[PDB]
Amino acid sequence: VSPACAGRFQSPVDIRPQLAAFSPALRPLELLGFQLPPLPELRLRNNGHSVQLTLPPGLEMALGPGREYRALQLHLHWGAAGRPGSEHTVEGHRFPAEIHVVHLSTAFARVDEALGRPGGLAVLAAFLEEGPEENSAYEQLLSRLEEIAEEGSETQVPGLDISALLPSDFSRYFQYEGSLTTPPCAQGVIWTVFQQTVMLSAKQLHTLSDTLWGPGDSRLQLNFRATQPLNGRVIEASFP
Amino acid sequence: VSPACAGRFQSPVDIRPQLAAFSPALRPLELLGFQLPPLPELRLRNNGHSVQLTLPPGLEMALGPGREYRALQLHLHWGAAGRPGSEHTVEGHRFPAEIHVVHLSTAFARVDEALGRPGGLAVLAAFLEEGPEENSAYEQLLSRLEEIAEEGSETQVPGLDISALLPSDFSRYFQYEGSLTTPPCAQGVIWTVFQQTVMLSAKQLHTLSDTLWGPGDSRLQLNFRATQPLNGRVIEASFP
Ligand SMILES: COC(=O)c1ccc(SCCc2ccccc2)c(S(N)(=O)=O)c1
Ligand SMILES: COC(=O)c1ccc(SCCc2ccccc2)c(S(N)(=O)=O)c1
Ligand SMILES: [Zn+2]
Ligand SMILES: [Zn+2]
Repeated sequence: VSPACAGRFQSPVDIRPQLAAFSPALRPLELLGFQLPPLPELRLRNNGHSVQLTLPPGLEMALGPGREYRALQLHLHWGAAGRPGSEHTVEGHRFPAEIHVVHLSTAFARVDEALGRPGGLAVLAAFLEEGPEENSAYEQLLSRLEEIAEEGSETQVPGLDISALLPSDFSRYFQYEGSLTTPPCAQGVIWTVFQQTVMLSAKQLHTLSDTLWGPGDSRLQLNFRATQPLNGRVIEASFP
Repeated sequence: VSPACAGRFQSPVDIRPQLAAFSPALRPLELLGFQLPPLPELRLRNNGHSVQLTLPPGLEMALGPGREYRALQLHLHWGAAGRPGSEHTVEGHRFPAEIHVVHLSTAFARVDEALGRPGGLAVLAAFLEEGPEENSAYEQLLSRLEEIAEEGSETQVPGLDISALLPSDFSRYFQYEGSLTTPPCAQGVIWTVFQQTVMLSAKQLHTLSDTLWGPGDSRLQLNFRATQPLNGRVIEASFP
């Protein structure tokens, strides 16, 4: 029963853009090394809570000058047939799905030293919505979900352009301080939520929500935490 | 002799208010437990680089919701007769002196763990200027310098209200991330520089700069580092 999961400053949150603070010090995010060669392959796992892709060393992310991170992994949150499952909401709207790319501050060698430390971990988050076309970067992961239908299963996938899983607009985002959304829910996590969304086909969103199985003989669906109150935190925005 | 002194994100810096970014998310500083009783006494020490007062446990400081610190020590930077010695400057203007109250994040149990980690240490900085009245708060410290004029000397002083050494409006400050201004010049220090100043008499300012002796047979004077480039860092302001 991680006591951190009862902290005052938890994630995810409902983003109310009218209450967000415009902060012009929030510059465009910068990503280096995200365009991977096909080999070595990466490991894609059904962990019973999400599908998680382990990322290789060398993916560097900066929130700004002096604010440097390395990417660890990415995973997804999703709903069910006719039910949205983003973690974050905007003005109470929940989107079909959400991607999280979790990073470690370059000041720490291990996750366990960064847990609960200010700015020790940073998450990049983007909503997934339905578009008309099959998203080619997503297809490389989604086309392998059948291989990992079973809880605790994994498979290897070719490296891909990891930045193609995210929006092209890196300028416009909300940022706030919060927590991991799974035990141990440690605080001090810098959350960056893109304004622009990513487009998947209806078929892709259905593959995501209908393929994977979780604890027991239950479908892995609706794997989002309820929104947590801001409790006086102010969400910042990189635009007015 | 410490290559970190040549890092990219060093302190101090020149503040250019018109180029600061206003972020309404920067709330008034909260400083609790700073009104110390006369007992126990505190160590005041000439360390040959500054005069330093050791602070007891219980001085709690927050830069924002869930971003808490405990004060460790305070020290000063000053010039010489008719020469200002602040560390920060404002549009190129050097103030007569500067006070620094150094704090440790509650997320770290030791200073050595915090050095080089983002937001591990936070310093509150205020400019000291010349005014016509004698300053009662500062007198408690200045009146005791004669006793510690020898490099390496120390004395015990009565408890004092540390918060009385600071400016009037805790809602009005600049903020950026930089470094210690002495070796090891570690990065990831959050600097908060009050917009308003504190006034000492000309006599008090003279007492500060003229009583203490440093390494060799030289005066302890002009104990400030040269200003360092922002290198892309944007200074934030808590007010438009
Ligand atoms: C239902 O969602 C998940 O399965 C999930 C898994 C991991 C993580 S991050 C953990 C980083 C970590 C922590 C401890 C040890 C080693 C790695 C998150 S999140 N949304 O970013 O908080 C969700
Ligand atoms: C010439 O100036 C100084 O004497 C001076 C001394 C200490 C400090 S902070 C040290 C924090 C610390 C470091 C290591 C171990 C334990 C405490 C600073 S400053 N201006 O805050 O960078 C100036
Ligand atoms: Zn997540
Ligand atoms: Zn100092």
